[PDB]
Amino acid sequence: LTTFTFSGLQDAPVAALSGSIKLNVAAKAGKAEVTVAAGAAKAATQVSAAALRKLSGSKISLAEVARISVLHSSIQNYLLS
Amino acid sequence: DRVLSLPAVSKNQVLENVFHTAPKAPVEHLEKMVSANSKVYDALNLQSKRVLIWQVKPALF
Repeated sequence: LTTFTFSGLQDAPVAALSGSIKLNVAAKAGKAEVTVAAGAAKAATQVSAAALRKLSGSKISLAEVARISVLHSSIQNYLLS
Repeated sequence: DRVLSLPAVSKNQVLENVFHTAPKAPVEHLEKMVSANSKVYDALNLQSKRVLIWQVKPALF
């Protein structure tokens, strides 16, 4: 990603689209109470409008752990297919 | 010439014309497909100790 991102709690997803996990947010003025329900568990925390903006401050930057390399595993996946 | 009234085809030539091919065992299909499906189990199960799923679609950590 870039250094500064400009998304979070504005035009956000307000509800889940599947039935496997149930999502509800409580759009208040400053903060928002999320209601997440996945299987037997439920989580209900509170996220500010400035709590999602600090989320993209440190980047995750996922990378693949391959046996030999990502190139080789993509050729071997094609030979397997 | 009593031997010319006997059947000229030998007892050997009956046994090599009647039992011409060694017949296929019933268990030969089991123990050849099981040893070949043990390689389908190994590579493609997700509980095998030597799965291909981590060297074919690597990971994302």
